[PDB]
Amino acid sequence: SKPFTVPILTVEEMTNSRFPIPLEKLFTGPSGAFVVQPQNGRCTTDGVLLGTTQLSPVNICTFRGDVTHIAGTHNYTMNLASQNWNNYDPTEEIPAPLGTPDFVGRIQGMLTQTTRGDGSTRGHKATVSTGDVHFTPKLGSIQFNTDTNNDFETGQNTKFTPVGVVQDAHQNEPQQWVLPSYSGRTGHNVHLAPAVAPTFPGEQLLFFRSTMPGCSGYPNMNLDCLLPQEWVQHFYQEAAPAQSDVALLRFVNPDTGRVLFECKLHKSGYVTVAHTGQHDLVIPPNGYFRFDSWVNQFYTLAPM
Amino acid sequence: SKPFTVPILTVEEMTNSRFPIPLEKLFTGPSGAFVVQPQNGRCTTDGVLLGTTQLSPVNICTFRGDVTHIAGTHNYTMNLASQNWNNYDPTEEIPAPLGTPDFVGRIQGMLTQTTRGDGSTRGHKATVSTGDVHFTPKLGSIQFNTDTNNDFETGQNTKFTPVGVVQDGAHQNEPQQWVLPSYSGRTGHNVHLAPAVAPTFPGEQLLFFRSTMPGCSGYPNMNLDCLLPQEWVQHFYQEAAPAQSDVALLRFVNPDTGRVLFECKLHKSGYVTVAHTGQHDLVIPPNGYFRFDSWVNQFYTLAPM
Ligand SMILES: C[C@@H]1O[C@@H](O[C@@H]2[C@@H](O[C@H]3O[C@H](CO)[C@H](O)[C@H](O)[C@H]3O)[C@@H](O)[C@@H](CO)O[C@@H]2O)[C@@H](O)[C@H](O)[C@@H]1O
Ligand SMILES: C[C@@H]1O[C@@H](O[C@@H]2[C@@H](O[C@H]3O[C@H](CO)[C@H](O)[C@H](O)[C@H]3O)[C@@H](O)[C@@H](CO)O[C@@H]2O)[C@@H](O)[C@H](O)[C@@H]1O
Repeated sequence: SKPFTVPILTVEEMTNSRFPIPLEKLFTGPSGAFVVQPQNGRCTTDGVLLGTTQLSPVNICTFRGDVTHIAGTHNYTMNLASQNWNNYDPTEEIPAPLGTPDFVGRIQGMLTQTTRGDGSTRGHKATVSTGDVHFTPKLGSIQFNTDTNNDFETGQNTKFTPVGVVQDAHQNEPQQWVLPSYSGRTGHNVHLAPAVAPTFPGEQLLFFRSTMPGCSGYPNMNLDCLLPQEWVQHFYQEAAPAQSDVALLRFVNPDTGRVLFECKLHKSGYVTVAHTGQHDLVIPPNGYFRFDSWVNQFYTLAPM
Repeated sequence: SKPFTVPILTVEEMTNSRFPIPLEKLFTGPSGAFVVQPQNGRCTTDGVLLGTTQLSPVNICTFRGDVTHIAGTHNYTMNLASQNWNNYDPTEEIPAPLGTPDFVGRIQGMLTQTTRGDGSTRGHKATVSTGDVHFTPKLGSIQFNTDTNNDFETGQNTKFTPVGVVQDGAHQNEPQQWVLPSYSGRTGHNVHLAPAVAPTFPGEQLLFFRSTMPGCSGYPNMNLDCLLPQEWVQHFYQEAAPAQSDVALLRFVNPDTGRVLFECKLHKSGYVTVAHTGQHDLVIPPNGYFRFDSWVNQFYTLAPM
């Protein structure tokens, strides 16, 4: 039976699975005051993708499709295509197109477009507000606010590349743990990856944390994912069968050979540590995770 | 001795190692008429990174540092930090900071900045022209043209996120993906490059992993070919499997029929060749993937592609 493994990449060598930016650090904190239900970076240890999770680190929070100008505004409606430009299908049993942002906030980036005939191209700063009434990606359309009211053409391939977040009380947006309504006010979310929470006394989620670029105002730029994108890619390929519900990982300093801490990688795809309170883990930059064994549901971790 | 493998990700499931975008297809063509010497997406099969290649798919063509306004213009000088905000050391024997663009062209994206003190933020459209005299990343500084003349502060962490390429003149004449920038500008010559690559077996051509860069203005050449998917770079770096010869034979397989579409040579020094003459967009099943089959000697003749 094929042995389970995690990548030996260090934290700084890996990518956030909820936004296309590098991981910076490990963070643990209490999460009782909210619902932890991200839809990107969701994958089982035996390699089944969940929620809106797809395999590309650079297609996260991107959109593709065609655009139509909204008269008398600087806004454009995008009718979504799939990430490979064929028709988008709302009957596929996912919450939204794969890689759709999984938090409420205003994401700024650029809309770019190519005219098929002559290869002319154009690019404009654009912002999508995932909390607004027009954010209905599951229905196949979303709205952008842009810096132009006339440059974009109809019936031409258009891409949104995310860059960062904006805010207009400080750090009151984005809300990284609030899911958008993928069908807007017209419906409720469907086929979600489940909420996650520690269930063992003294345990907290371990988050893989990045700082999103801010493009305006005073945004909350903290972004926590449950699994590095490289781990999603790894499990997807390996598809190693899980021999219990909990994989024991040791975080190791490869120079000293010493274990810094141990943690539980849950089969359904998230990590817990034995700690209480908010804490930025102190780790050597060469540190990495090592799978050591499958353990039962009642395994007591050495305290972090 | 640890068995060599390549990832089983399909072409469309992988990332270009020369720009932060998905792979779209496989392309082969003659390359005798130019120098194929990209510096990103360069890695040996036993996992040694070469040129400016680093591990992050999202740090390719990104820059980090602090900026200074150039008075009376919309331009800024960036003093480069390393990708983890450490000092960049120009005496390090690499061509340029890891992830530096390895083509001459105008790259458009956004410059973003956070004021440490109060967490105030700002973001502006910006372009870096890697062929310009002020593009000297090996010296630790580059220049951006931006949409602002006053918003960016000094002494604050500033990041450039690449989006696409622009062209300014003859159509599709820029960027020039096979022309390396002069990393030290007019002040010095490029050093410590990953070697130029070329087929050395009769009837062989390089196999390219191809993407289409977003275009942001004008009529750019948006074709971007890399020698290795970023996921292969990551895979070899981790595995560090010893090469048992200079050439690994790969078969590209249709996992449904189990049938081989073509075979190719993955050279130990990190690039792929196929037996074909002429420009050709490979036609492949979307679920097709590469499979390492054996190390072969220097005299192995590939089946025609
Ligand atoms: C906190 C503040 O965020 C950003 O400023 C925006 C404003 O952006 C506009 O004005 C600013 C400064 O006046 C700047 O000229 C920018 O190019 C321009 O778009 C504006 O959107 C208001 C809304 O009324 O919100 C903020 O004040 C940023 O530019 C600043 O540097 C600063 O971080
Ligand atoms: C081929 C052309 O490329 C882009 O236009 C640019 C120009 O961009 C400027 O003008 C356009 C109006 O066409 C637009 O207002 C844009 O915001 C502005 O920056 C300009 O850079 C010239 C240089 O002289 O080159 C191109 O004409 C694109 O916007 C067009 O749609 C078209 O594809």
